[PDB]
Amino acid sequence: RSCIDTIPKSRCTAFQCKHSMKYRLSFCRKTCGTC
Ligand SMILES: [Li+]
Ligand SMILES: [Li+]
Ligand SMILES: [Li+]
Repeated sequence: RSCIDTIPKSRCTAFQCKHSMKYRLSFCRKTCGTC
């Protein structure tokens, strides 16, 4: 599986996924639902 978060997912906060492109696209692609 290629779809992963690159940081601990406890820090892949909904707060960040909603509005930070770096979270959506770099750090939290899985938890934010990009992949
Ligand atoms: Li936890
Ligand atoms: Li963070
Ligand atoms: Li924290």
